[PDB]
Formats: sequence, C-alpha cells, structure tokens
Amino acid sequence: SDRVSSDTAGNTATNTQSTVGRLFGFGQRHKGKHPASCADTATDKVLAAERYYTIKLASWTKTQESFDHIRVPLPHALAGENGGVFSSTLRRHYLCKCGWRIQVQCNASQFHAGSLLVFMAPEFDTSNHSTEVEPRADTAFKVDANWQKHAQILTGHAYVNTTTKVNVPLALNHQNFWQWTTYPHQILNLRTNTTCDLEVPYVNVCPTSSWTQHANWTLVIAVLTPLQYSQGSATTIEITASIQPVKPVFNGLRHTVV
Amino acid sequence: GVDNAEKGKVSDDNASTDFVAEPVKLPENQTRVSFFYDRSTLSSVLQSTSDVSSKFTPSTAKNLQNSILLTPLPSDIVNNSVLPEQERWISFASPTTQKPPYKTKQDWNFIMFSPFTYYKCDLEVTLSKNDRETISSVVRYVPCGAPSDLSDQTMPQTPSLADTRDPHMWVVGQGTTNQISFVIPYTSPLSVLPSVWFNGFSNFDNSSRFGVAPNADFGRLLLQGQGTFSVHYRYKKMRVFCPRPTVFIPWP
Amino acid sequence: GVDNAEKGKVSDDNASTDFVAEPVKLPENQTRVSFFYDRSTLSSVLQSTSDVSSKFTPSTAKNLQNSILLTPLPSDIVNNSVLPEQERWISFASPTTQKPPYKTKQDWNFIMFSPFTYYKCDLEVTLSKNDRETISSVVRYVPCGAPSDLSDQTMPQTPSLADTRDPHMWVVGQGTTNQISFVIPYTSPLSVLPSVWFNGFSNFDNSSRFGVAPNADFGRLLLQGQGTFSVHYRYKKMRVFCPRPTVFIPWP
Amino acid sequence: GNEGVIINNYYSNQYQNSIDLSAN
Amino acid sequence: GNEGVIINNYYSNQYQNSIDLSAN
Amino acid sequence: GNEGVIINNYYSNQYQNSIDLSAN
Amino acid sequence: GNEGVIINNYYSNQYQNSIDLSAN
Amino acid sequence: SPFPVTVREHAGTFFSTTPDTTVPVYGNTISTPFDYMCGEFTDLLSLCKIPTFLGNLDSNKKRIPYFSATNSTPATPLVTYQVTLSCSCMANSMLAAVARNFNQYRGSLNYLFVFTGSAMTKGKFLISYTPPGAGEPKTLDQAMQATYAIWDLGLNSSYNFTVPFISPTHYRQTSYNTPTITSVDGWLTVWQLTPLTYPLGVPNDSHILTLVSGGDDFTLRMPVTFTKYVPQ
Amino acid sequence: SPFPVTVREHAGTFFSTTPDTTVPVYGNTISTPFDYMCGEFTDLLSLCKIPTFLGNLDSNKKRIPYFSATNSTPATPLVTYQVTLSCSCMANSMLAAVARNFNQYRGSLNYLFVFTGSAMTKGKFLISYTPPGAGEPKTLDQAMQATYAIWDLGLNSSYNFTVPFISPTHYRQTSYNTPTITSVDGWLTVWQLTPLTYPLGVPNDSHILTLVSGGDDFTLRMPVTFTKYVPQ
Repeated sequence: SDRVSSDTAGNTATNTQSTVGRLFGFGQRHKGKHPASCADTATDKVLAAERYYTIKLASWTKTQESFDHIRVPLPHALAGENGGVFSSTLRRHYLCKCGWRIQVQCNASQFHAGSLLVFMAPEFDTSNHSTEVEPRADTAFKVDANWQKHAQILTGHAYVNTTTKVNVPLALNHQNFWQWTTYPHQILNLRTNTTCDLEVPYVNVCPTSSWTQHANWTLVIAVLTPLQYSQGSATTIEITASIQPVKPVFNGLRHTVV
Repeated sequence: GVDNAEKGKVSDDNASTDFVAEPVKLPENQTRVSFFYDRSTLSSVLQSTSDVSSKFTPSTAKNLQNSILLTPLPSDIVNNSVLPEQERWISFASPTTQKPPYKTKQDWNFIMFSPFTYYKCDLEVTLSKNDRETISSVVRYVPCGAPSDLSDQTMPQTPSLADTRDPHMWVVGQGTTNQISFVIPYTSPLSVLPSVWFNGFSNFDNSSRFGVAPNADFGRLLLQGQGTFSVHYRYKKMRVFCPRPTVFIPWP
Repeated sequence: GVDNAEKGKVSDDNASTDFVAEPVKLPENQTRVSFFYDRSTLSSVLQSTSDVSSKFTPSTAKNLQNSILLTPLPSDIVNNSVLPEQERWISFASPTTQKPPYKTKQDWNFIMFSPFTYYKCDLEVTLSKNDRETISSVVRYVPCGAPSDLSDQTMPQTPSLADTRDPHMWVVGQGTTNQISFVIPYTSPLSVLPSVWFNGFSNFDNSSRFGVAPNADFGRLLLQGQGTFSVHYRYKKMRVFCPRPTVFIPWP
Repeated sequence: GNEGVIINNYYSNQYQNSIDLSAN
Repeated sequence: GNEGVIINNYYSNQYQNSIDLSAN
Repeated sequence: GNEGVIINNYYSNQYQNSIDLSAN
Repeated sequence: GNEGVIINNYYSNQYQNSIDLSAN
Repeated sequence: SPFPVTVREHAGTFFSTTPDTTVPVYGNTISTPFDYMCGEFTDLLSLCKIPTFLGNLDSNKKRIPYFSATNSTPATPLVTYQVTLSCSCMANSMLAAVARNFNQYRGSLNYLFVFTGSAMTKGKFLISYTPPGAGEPKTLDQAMQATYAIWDLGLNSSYNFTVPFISPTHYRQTSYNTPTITSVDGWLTVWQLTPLTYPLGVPNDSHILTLVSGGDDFTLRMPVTFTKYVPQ
Repeated sequence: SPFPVTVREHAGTFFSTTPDTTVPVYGNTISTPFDYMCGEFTDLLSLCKIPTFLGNLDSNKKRIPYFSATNSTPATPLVTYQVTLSCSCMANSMLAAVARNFNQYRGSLNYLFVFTGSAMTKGKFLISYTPPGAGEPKTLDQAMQATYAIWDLGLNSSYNFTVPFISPTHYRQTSYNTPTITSVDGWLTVWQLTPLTYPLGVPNDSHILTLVSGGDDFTLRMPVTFTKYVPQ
C-alpha cells in the first residue's frame, strides 16, 4: 500500500503496486533553466512534450547471463516518430537540454527468480561492438535490439580489425560492469518489485546539447541474476519502460533534420 | 540489519548497528579529490633532434614526437595527423612483445583511476631533460584549439617557436637545472572535460571519430632544441563530476 | 533593425534588439591593450664573432649584425649605413626562394597586428644565447638618438662597449644562465611613436627616406663576445592611439 | 588540497589560478 | 596588464617605470 | 630540538610535520 | 663588532651564538 | 645572517609571459609628455565593434565589398556566410583581424547591410541565421525556420542584423583545423523575399555593401599568435 | 640592496609532491563557466561507500556476482572472503579500486547480500566474521564463536553486514607482498543455518548477490600508485 504509486506527467500516468521509491541521481532534478550560452529565448514548458513515452525494450529468457544488457540512448531513443511533440520539437531545434524520469517495468511471479540492474549513465558507450566498423550517425544512437554480451566491454572495444585487437589492451569505451552499481540505479528483483523508478538531472560537457551529435545519457538494463522458473510457469517475461524528458529546453530553432 | 538494495541505496553502517560496538572514526582528509590529484604524475614524453635556431617541423621517431597534446587521456598521431590527437585506445609500441611501453601518451595514473565522468582543473606542467647535457631548448604553449602556427622563421637563425605571442619558455645554460615548470589555466571551450568516454561526434556531419569530444584538452606543447624530455601533469583545483566505473583489473 | 551607415557610426546590438533574447555578456579583460602587449615576443637576432676584450667594430654576416636598432618595426642595414636603421619594407633573406626568413629585423607579431597609428610604452628586452656554451658577453645600451661611440679601446684588453657611462650589461661564467633581461624607459624625443607609417621626412631639406620618422625608436643594443643571440621585446604600460587597418591577409 | 605554505602566493589569485565565474 | 604579484615592486616606481608627466 | 629559526616555517604545520592525533 | 644587518638573524640567538651563562 | 634558499627545478628559465617585471637600467627618466594627444583607446574590443567590409566574390572570382540583387527572387541565397571568425568572407575585417590573435569568443555578431541602389528602387530581403545540426538551409522555407529578420528598403539605407550567440558551450573557438561543434556555428544567408523593383531609367543591378563586427555583448579572450603567412 | 642567500644542497630538484605552486604563464583567464553542472563530489571516500559487486567463482571457474544456495545445509561455508582490501574476490569493487591508490585504511566494511530467489523461498544464513589468530573457522560451531548475524529471508530482500574494525593497530595496510598481522584481518564466511526451503514449481538454486563497500566510519589515507598491470 505504501508501495502503490501513481505519477502524472501531462496526459500520461504511470502506476505501480510494488514501488521501492524513486531514486534521484546526484540528488538533483533538472529545473528547466534556460542555458546561459544562448541569446535566443528558449522554447520551454511545452506540456505536450513533458510526458511519459512508453516503449517495449526486450524479452528476458533463461539464456541471458549476469551483465548481459540493453542500452537506450537518450534523447535519441525518442527522437523518432513515437517521441510525439518532444521529438517533433527536438528535431527542429539545434540545442536541447533536459533531465529524465524513468520507470522500467517487468513482472514475473512469486515462483520465478532473477534480478535486473536498472541504471542511468552519462557518456555511456552506445556504439555497436559486434564489428570493427567505425560507428556512424545511424548506428551509434540506436536502442539495442538484442541483449549485449558482457565480456567484450570490460577493457573496451576498439574499432579495429581482429588481428590489430591483439595489440590494443584498452579502449576508452571500457565499462567495468562490476561497478555499474556506482551509477544512479535501482534493482528489479522479481521477488520484490515489478518496477524501478529513477530520475537524473542534466549533465554534459557544456550548458546545452547539440543532440544531433551526442547521446549524453543512456538508460541501461542489465541482468544481475539469471531468470529461473520451473516447468509450467509463464515463459514469456518482457521488459518495458516509460521515459519522460524532464522540463526540456529548446534553443536554436531551424528547419527539421533528415 | 535487513535492508532492500533495490531502493538503489542502502545505509552505511558501523559495528554499532548490529553489535555491541562503537564508531571508530578518526579525522582524515587525504581522500579529498583536490588533494589526491594535486601531485605530479608522469604523463608524456617528448623528443627533438632540431636545434633551437631553426624552423620547427613536426617529426616522429620510434613513437616520440617533438610536440604533445595536453590531456591525461591517451594521445598519439592518429591516422597520419600532422600533430598528435586524442586516441580512443592504447596500443603496445612493439608489434610483437605484447608488453608495454605503449606507443600512446597518457597519464597512466589518471587512466587507471578516474572514477568520474567529467573533470575540471588547471594544469601544472613539468618538463624534464632525460640526461645531463646542458639544456638549450624553446617550448611553445598553444591554448586549447588555437592555431598551431607551424610556419617558417621570419628572421634567420631564430627559433620559430618563439616567434609568437603565445606563452613560450626558453631555458639554456650552464646555470639552469635542465627542467621547466609552469601552470596554465583551463582553456577548453567546454565547461567540463570528459574523463573517459564522450558518447558522440565532434562535427555536424558526424564523420569524426566517435568517442572523442571536440576540443577536450589543455592545449599543446611544441619543442625545439636537442634532447628527450619527460612531462608531468599536476591537476590544480580539481573538481570531478558523476561517479563511474574504474578500469577493470584481471582476477587474481 | 534599420539604421543608416552613412552617419559613420551605427549601434552595437545584441540579440534582444530584434528578437526575444537576452544579453549574454561575461566579464573579460584580456583584450585590454596593456595586457595584450605585455608579453615577450621574438623581435630580433644578433651575432658576434669578436671576443669580449676587443674593440667593437660593426659587422654583418648572412644578414645578422652585431648590433640592433630597438624598434618593433623592420630594421636592417639601409643603403650601407654603418649601423642598422629603420626600414620601410620587408625583404626575403634569400634571393631565390621567395619564402622567409626575412633579412630585416622586426617583431612579426607587432607588424602583423598593430591596429593603431601611434603607440607609447617602456620596453622590456630579453637577450638569449642560442646554444649552451658558457656565455661571456658585454652589451651596451644606447638611448634613442644618442652617440653610438664606436671608438677604440682606451685601455688594452678591455671590452670597448663597457667603456661608457651608458647602461651596459656584462654576463659571464659557469653560474649564469646564458641570458640577459632588463627594462628601459621610453627615450624618444617624440611624444608618441608611429606604429606603421610616418607620412613625411625627417630632415629640413626633405632628402631623407620618406615614410620614416626622426628618432622613432628605443635606442640601440651593441654586443661583443662570441655567439648568436635572439632578442625579445615586451611592451610595458602600453598605450595606443588612433585606430587604423591591420595588415591584409590573402583570401582563403 | 596540497598547499601548505603560510605566506601568501607571490602571484595574485587572478593570475595564479583560472578565474571561476558563474554564467547565472 | 599582466602583472599579478602581490608584494610591491622591489625597485621604486620612478625607476621601474618611466615617469609620466603632463606638460600643461 | 634543533630548530632555531625565528621566522615561521614556510610550509604549514600540517604539511611540515605529521599530524599528531589522540584516538581517545 | 662587525655586524650590520638590519633584519634579525634567521637562526635564533641560542643557536647562532654560544649561550653565555654565569656560574654564580 | 644569510637566508637559506631552495632553488626550484626551473632555475634560469625565461618565461615570456611571467606576470612579473625585470631590472630597470635607466630609471628616473621622464616619458616625453603626450597630454595633448587624442584618439587613444584602451581595449582591443573597441576595434572588433567597428563594422568593416566582408569580401564577396565577383562573377570573375574577384573580391568586392558588396553583392548584387535585381528584379527577381532566386530560389537560392544571394550570399551565404558561415558563422566562424574564421570564415574566408570576413578574413580581412577588423573583427577577424583581432580575433585571429585570441583563442575564443562569446556574444553577438552584427552583420550590417547598406543598400546602395537608387532611391527609386524598392524591395525586401530575408536575412536568416541558421544554427547547425541539420545542415545549411536549402530553401527559403527552411531559412525561415530559423532566426530571421525581413529587411525592407526605404528612407533608412542600412539594416543592422544580429547573429545571436547560440552555443552548446559558453565560449567558441576563433579558428580550427577541421570544423567542430565548438568552432563552426551555422550560416547567415540573405534571400530575396520580393524582387528589387524600380521604374524605367534605373540600372537593373543594385549593390548592397556588407560589413561585420562584434555586437554589444561580444568578447574575446586568451592572447595567441595566428598561423603565420607571407604577405602578397 | 641585494639579499644574501644560502643555496640549499637540493638546488634544482623537482619535487613531485611539494605543497607549493609554480609560475603562471597565462593568467587572468576565466575558467569556462560550469555552474549548471550536477553530480559533483569532493571526497573519494564517497565512492568507497557505494556497494559494488564481489567476484565469486562459477562451477566452471568463471566469475559471477552471486553464490548459490539450495535445500540443504553444507558443513562448509557457501563463500569465504578474507578481510583484506587486497582479497581477489573484491578486486573489482569500487572499494578496492579506490583502496589500491591509498596505503592504509581504518573503519567498518559493509558486506551486502541480496537474496534473488523466488518470493516463495525461505531460509536462514549465518554470516560470520572471524578475527585471526586461530586460523579460518572449520565448522559452524567455530564460526559462531566469532562475530556473526543470522540473516532470515522474507519481505526485505537484503542484509547489510558489518565487519567491525578489530585490529592491533589503528590503521591497516591495503595491500601486501606476504600477509602480516597488519594487512590481513580474518575471514567473512556465510553458512547455511537452515536449508533454503520452498514449494513445488520453484527452481532448486537461489542466487544471492554479494557486494562490498566501506562503512560509516571507514577511511583511507596516503595517496600511492598500485602495482601496474597490462589490461586484458
């Protein structure tokens, strides 16, 4: 009952009956102040853009191992048509600045076992690691379609051919997942909770973002404990997410992209 | 006692929570970020075979250039760039041994321990000659993203590097102690610098090397005069943001 | 908004004049004339093959004299003058290459960027030996327009340049650091110096070289002792008057 | 951290350190 | 511009700098 | 013992000497 | 005799000079 | 007694930018009076704010301080300037000449256009500033989608257009090797909204002078030396 | 008049850790504003207190962030961690990563266990911390003889266990060549008190996540560099 929580955002509302609270990364919220690096008065407080956008993320099966994960580049994950007015406004602006409030959903039963780590990370590598090809605009910022394995990111992944890889011991896109818990996060333990609630402020190398070139935040869902269940229990276990851009700011109005 | 890690945060306990014990804390402040990074660590090496009174021309010799990019992150000549640029990975200098030295320049202590996503600081640089032969050298410091000006001498027998208003240093003689040190302010147009990765491109057609931020450095150092010089960085008034994972270490 | 450039002056606007915007200014004072010019820039080079204890005699060797005229503007031996004089133009040292070095001495940074017609300042001079052989040199500073006194030694085995009450410097030994620096006050009889052109003659029969002002310099430096020495100028308490065009730059 | 000299810095604070300024 | 030492100049001002004087 | 300089130490006391502290 | 420095001795008097003491 | 000293590791080093002075060898000297002087200025920024000419290309690829317009409305911009103090079109303006000696800038840019056609000539231009991210504007429809002002000819001859400082970073680079998101900031394009219109006996081509300078809140910082070149 | 100086015997020495500054060559420069930033932290201790994962061995000798328990009570501990910030099991935790850069530590250590089995699974564990001197505890009888807490599964999923700082010395070494009484401090072992118990249709193996971090009164001191290695 203290675990029943409702959250309104524009014309949308998330509801959960097993919340463990909302974690505020860095104990900060994006307040929506205009970037001091822009002279043009920003476009803001667009109610049609300050809502939750819900999307399906993945299917969790017994084959996923600890640290296999799924990445959701932001704001790009919502820069497509399904991003509604946030997207259509974003595409027509040079710069955007915002925070994120997110809830990832995933229910099992009292007879299933397993757990996920739900976290937000700034400057978290979202490029593909199954190839030695340089990441490009249309491949670097895409939501993972398949679970990513973990071994090849511990020391990073150089965009060089397999034989050169031998003489490259470390790449700057390395991610020591044993410490992924140092990022603002929550754990989705099947026996405890079917939802995780996070919120992070705006962080970047600069006042506002030229988003077309940079996915500054990444929502990541990684399994910590493999999914387990006995013969007879529901086999389809899926993961979903409600993503809300917090008080976004737009500057530099222009014609649309693509 | 019991708790719930799914909250994303659990209490920091001491022995008194579950047992008959007392807190045992003693004051200590050597863990402060400012204090920790406020010390000099080897971060680069430079080599020149040109005299002081000559035209500076970019060169490489066994993985050592006569100029460096001021950044704790790995840097090196990238895809035949004229001057070194920030790298995205480290490589062994040797094509066979699979053991260091690396061909890339960096502050190993920073790369191996930078549990933050962004940092801000001033940079204290120390340049030291590797042998005892009397030093005779000229160094030019170029602010972050400023013109390198790799031009000809405008006057005969003068060090082209000194032909600038950019901050430069000239040390020579029997009375000197073969080193140079100075501190430069943060000069990047970025508010804070990415300490490990930059999840994006640096130009508008997204054709740059993904992973490297635009102008994420403290400028460059160009050198002329004979010798091999080691470089140290010391991070003044250091400030870090957003905790993140450290480099992984092989399991014992 | 609309305006009329024919007035000879139009307003300095910010984004708020025509659009829904705010001023975005941040304090900054590195553009002050005093601060900008208050740094050392290479401005000359000197060479001598005579020992300290000998009679100073004007010489030239591959475009380098053993004395200089203290002025940021180009200077060189003009029409076989005994000592260098202010030039009215810059020439390549080489008769073929059509590339620098130039045979003329000047502060390239000043020539390339002097958006004013007149200037006033004190001069901080730095003289550095181009190699590490122990220095043994004597320099004589002669105020603007004062007698050069290129006389014989009055006593055997003494540096003739030191045989004066004019300010002079003597550096020598294993404990020195092969350089000299000092600051001299503005000494020209002119109230302010012309920074680029002087539209007139310097004597009464108008026979001098049109374009060069009379006594428009900070004096001269004569040197004896072995070696090649580079010179730097630093403009103290710099003051400039009457804005004017900068040197043209070829279209990209 | 790591400055422990009791006499004041010879170079003024504006020069010894970069100047911190808030844009808001 | 470009002087940032907090302790006063060792040489007096008359000597360190030329003396500025108005003729009127 | 064995310190006889009248002007104060250039490095602060925290840095010049280890810091003595009582655990009780 | 023969000491003519106006700033005080850097080393304390106990150390710079032997200590004069009367036995009575 | 003598003072004990610790000679630092940089002994004998000549720092070209140390904020300290050196030894005066001819002191107690009066600087020749100049109180009668006029025209003194103390900040180089003053220069940056003086509008000076942009170099536009001739039909013969010769540089001129103006562009042409006539009785028609092209589907493409009459002129296009990339906002960079590095733009070749402004290479010889005082603004660029000064900026070449500094590392970064911030603030407004003023693009001044002066109509030089006859008094009987009328017309309207649409001056647009397009921030980057989606490339250069290809049509009037796109150019109007960004920051713009409509300039109507008439009694007043010139139009003072401001390129607002819109940037992800507080400061931007004045030059670069390859364009980056911190050194290139979009485009200023001027379009013909309505055709230049006029009566008989009036030359078909009107010339519009083009100048640039820093705006009210424009600043530069970090004294540096630009890439040297051989004058010609 | 010039001041007499006594040049000390260490003239020209470069001290990497002198608590003094050097010569500023580009002063009066504004550090690009960053007041909009969030997430700043000023003490590395903050990191040490964030619970991160311990690496337990798989049945195939692969490293995993948890251990297994089932319907039985082994006569031996399910996991054993030697209390040393050097323990290989915590080699990749943030606590160890930070500690590798300091010489000594003092204070509490928090070992966090998160039960990930089904909601229908019950059971009790006995988490014990055995100080050294008499070797590792060989039986439950011995393990209970030292500092311990009984963890009962239920509504709350995790158990925050504290290894009290019990030491002959005020500070302890973070690493060592050979174990000494100042660098190795005993063992943390978790035993199955009652078997994990559950109904039909529930997998027999339950996974318990294991994490470590410094406690409330935990501190580190003396910045140092750890033994270098080649990443792989």
